[PDB]
Amino acid sequence: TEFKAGSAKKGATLFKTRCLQCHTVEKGGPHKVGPNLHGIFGRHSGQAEGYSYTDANIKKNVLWDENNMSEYLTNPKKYIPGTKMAFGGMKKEKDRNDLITYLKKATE
Ligand code: HEC
Repeated sequence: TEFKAGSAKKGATLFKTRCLQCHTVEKGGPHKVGPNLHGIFGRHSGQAEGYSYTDANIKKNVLWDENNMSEYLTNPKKYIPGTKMAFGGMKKEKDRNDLITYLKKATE
């Protein structure tokens, strides 16, 4: 309801510049500092196997959807206190609409 589709292309580049240092999105891509994100939409938090999540992420048990994700990306630490995801956040909803739009396509 509060997530509007943006530019997948724009979102692709946001990812490269803000998420690529610690994550992969491809099916068969490895975990790095952060878990590979393929198929994240529809799954709950802390369920990628072979990855050592914090107690926080796990217990938060977030069901990932375009909407939740938006709030998460605004300020991960405020959303999941104790998370070791060291990203400050994405304040512009347009920047977030663009990235989730990319994510929504590339992690499927
Ligand atoms: C390293 C400096 C990171 C950057 C940059 C980004 N993320 Fe990340 N993320 C990182 C870690 C170590 C973890 C695991 C957290 C824990 O507490 O165990 C995460 C987690 C996520 C999640 C949750 C995944 C789950 O399976 O529940 C998501 C949805 C996620 N990361 C997405 C993501 C995006 C889109 C980013 C770019 C804007 C990004 N993160 C940055 C480490 C790092």
